Amino acid sequence: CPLMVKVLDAVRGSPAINVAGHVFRKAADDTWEPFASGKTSESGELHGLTTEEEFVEGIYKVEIDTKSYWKALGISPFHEHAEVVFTANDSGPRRYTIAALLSPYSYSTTAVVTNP
Amino acid sequence: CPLMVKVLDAVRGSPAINVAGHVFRKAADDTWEPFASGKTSESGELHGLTTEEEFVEGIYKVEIDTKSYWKALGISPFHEHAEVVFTANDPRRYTIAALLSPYSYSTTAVVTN
Amino acid sequence: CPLMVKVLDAVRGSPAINVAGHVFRKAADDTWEPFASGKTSESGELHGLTTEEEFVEGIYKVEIDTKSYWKALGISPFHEHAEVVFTANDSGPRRYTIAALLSPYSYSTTAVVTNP
Amino acid sequence: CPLMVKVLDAVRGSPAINVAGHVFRKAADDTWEPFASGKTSESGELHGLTTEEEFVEGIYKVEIDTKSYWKALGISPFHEHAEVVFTANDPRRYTIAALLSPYSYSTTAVVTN
Ligand SMILES: [Mg+2]
Ligand SMILES: [Mg+2]
Ligand SMILES: [Mg+2]
Ligand SMILES: [Mg+2]
Repeated sequence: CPLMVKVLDAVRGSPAINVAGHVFRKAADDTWEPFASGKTSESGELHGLTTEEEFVEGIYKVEIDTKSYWKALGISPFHEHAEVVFTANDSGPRRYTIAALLSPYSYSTTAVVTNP
Repeated sequence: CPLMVKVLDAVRGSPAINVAGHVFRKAADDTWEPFASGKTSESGELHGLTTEEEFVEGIYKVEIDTKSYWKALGISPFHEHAEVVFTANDPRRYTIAALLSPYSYSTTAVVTN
Repeated sequence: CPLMVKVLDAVRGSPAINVAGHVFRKAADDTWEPFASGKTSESGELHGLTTEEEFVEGIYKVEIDTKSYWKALGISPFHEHAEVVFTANDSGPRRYTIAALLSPYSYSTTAVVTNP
Repeated sequence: CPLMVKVLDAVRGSPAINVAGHVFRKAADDTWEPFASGKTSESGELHGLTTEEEFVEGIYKVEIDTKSYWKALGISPFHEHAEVVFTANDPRRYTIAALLSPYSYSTTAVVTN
């Protein structure tokens, strides 16, 4: 799949399981249209969000519901979510892994971009 | 000022200077209304964004224009921007720190009294 | 394998390929004894460093030669290396993934620890 | 002072207070010789570690006792400590920033003139 999301929990040293992720694509009228969504697996991965044919050029937003994740663990975190906004496939189709590392008051996000 | 932003450059090991940051407050219709903005200083800071009286409880978004920063340095970046969305909750000072790399960023909140 | 190392390059958005990694284990006389070493693959992973039987309890150090990595890319980085020091298998055998995210003047390291 | 250390806590969103930090300088026989140490302040900083005259070129190691910090908070940590090893190279001020989580840490150098 050309778009995968991987989420890790920096407090427990584990995948972040059952984290909701929502993908949006910017429309011609500048609004965020829903594109795909899912939940992280026991491996912290969100697989199968899209296909090569559907994942056209565009500006995409991945919104990870980190607040609900921490709250279910008893923690009141700082952020409402972690959101990653990027232009995709501008120079041809690529494969994107969005990795997020979560702490209650901090997160990091990194992209690994590869050419199929 | 109850809200400060500090931006660092992980490639050059320096403050990220002249980066635009925009602050928005969520409105009743769930749209983002402009609240404050500025350009980071020589020390990578956005100062004077708001006041105690203005910075009431609510959901705020800080957008840092990282793409224009990397484009100025001649380095191809991944993100359009770095976004930090949080609820302000009543004394608390909020420092939003952002550490920038072309294909990665981290953001941390230091909330003090 | 109970000990894997994964290294990512935050400048290029890619695995960090051909990075040397050296593992040491603290000896009874408090010195760092060599334990294993290797180089990251095209996937940025260092596989096969040890075995379940050999990876006993102890204090381990993973030293990743980040300086040579950046230098070969034309960059003079801040750090001599990234080194991760931890107690392993204190409550029974575990599987450890040491992930490192590299920038010229910054690195992050995270451990994902799982129970087989 | 040409060398400052700042430590932040990513779980509580605060400076990491009362964290011990030790600075070592590599000796000719490749051993680590103690150079300076302290405990972080209320603001998470180690100040006054060295002077311009003392802080000559060489390889330095900063060891932050993160394990004792997390143990004080009652949180099981992964690392024995956070270690930052670097060559000081001739005006430059070095700020070593460390962002701590129980199973993760990041360190960044801000080098300014
Ligand atoms: Mg085109
Ligand atoms: Mg209230
Ligand atoms: Mg025992
Ligand atoms: Mg010289």
